[PDB]
Amino acid sequence: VRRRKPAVERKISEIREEDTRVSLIGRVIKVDKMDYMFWLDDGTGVAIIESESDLPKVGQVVRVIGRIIRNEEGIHIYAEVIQDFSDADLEALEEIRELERKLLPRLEGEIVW
Amino acid sequence: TRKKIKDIEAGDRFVEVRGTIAKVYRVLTYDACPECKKKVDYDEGLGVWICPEHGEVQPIKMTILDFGLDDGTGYIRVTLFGDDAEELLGVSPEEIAEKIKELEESGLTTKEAARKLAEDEFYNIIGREIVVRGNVIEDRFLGLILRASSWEDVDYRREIERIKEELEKLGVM
Amino acid sequence: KRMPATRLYIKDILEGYFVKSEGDFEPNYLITKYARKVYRAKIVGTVVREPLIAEDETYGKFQVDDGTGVIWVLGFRDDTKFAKLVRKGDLVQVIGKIAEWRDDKQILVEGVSKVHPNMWILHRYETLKEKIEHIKKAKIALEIYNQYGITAKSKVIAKNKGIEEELLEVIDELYGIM
DNA sequence: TTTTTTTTTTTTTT
Ligand SMILES: [Ca+2]
Ligand SMILES: [Ca+2]
Ligand SMILES: [Ca+2]
Ligand SMILES: [Ca+2]
Ligand SMILES: [Ca+2]
Ligand SMILES: [Zn+2]
Repeated sequence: VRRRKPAVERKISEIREEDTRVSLIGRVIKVDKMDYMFWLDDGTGVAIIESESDLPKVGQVVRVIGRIIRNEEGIHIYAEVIQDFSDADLEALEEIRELERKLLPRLEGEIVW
Repeated sequence: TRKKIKDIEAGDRFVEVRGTIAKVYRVLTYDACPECKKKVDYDEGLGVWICPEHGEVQPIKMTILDFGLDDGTGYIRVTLFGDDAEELLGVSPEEIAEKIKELEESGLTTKEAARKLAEDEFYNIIGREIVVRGNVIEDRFLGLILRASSWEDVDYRREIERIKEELEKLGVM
Repeated sequence: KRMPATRLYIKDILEGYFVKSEGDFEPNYLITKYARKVYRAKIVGTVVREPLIAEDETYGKFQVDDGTGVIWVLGFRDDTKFAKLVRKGDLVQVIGKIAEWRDDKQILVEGVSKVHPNMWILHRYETLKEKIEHIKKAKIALEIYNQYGITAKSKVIAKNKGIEEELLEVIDELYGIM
């Protein structure tokens, strides 16, 4: 039963070898309309996002959910979902990511039946 | 003043509740007096619209929206009127009146047509997070009904700050 | 009475224990690993696949991913309309009843609507706050249950510590299931 | 400040 693996939230610089589906959030810096690819910069790195149909605009803040593709040319993301994150408070998002990282493992470990 | 639905009582005044639209009971329009906003009666003998308080008046279409709201701690019925209801529904009262007329012509009463239009056309509004402000009246069988004076979109930064305050009380920050 | 919709991670729903009420009018509910009795679920995630509408329009379904898990959301008969509202990629908030089919928990759509990215952030903040609040209360209630069980004395002690009487029953029920 | 008055429940899926 190959159930859909939830998209693992990561930073471009923190992508792991074992990751197969990721959620990245960044700003578009370059769009290639002929090869349907775009360059996403999150502050921690730049990822080449291969899109099938939806191409964002340059300078737009977007959230990408995609599968990681590992080849001889490097690591590119085959985009599945591209959402407009232009009015998103990334400062608040970063703060909640740190809170979950710290508190979630402690909450699970509090179970003493 | 921000109050959780679990803390709401009958007769509550100026309560602010942030929650999710959970159910749509009825969507309908009625002819109202432009001054007192009360239901006007059409006199077939004189061909005019009569308001019990202001007499012969030019009627305006008033929208009524009855729905439910959930905040995670409780559930409350909500009613919006006119411009507030039209703003949330995104449809003009004249267009709603036309749809109610079509349903009534098919053999439905005003009550039946209002429930049907809410389920068939305004079901898209369900699942939306909003902030409602109003007074709580207690219906003898329907329970607590929040008569919302206004509604507005959620200010996410304001809400996040409230949650941070609660986290500080729990010893997180 | 209409019990509240609990804001939860999809993982907490998936790992829970579904309870099918034997009565034809009793609502079904779920008990999470943290002893939380849940009648309705309130989740925020992304629609990952283009909805599935049966040709005969008997059912409509769509998939929601929140980062902690993936769940199916179902609408039957005319309720198929809910699935038609969404599209692949939409960031949405879903409210509905928890259901279990083929030992896989799912959500019977009561409402689904597109949300702003800041709503997803607010959802995560609220979900974590509620989780911490509940765990701390359930930890104290578990100590009361292990010492006294479900007695008239333990119910008085639970009320004094801000714990609902229902919480002790949930712990007992979870112990019976496990 | 308003119209009209009966709350909520299950089960159905290639
Ligand atoms: Ca794409
Ligand atoms: Ca009062
Ligand atoms: Ca108004
Ligand atoms: Ca107003
Ligand atoms: Ca329904
Ligand atoms: Zn008048």
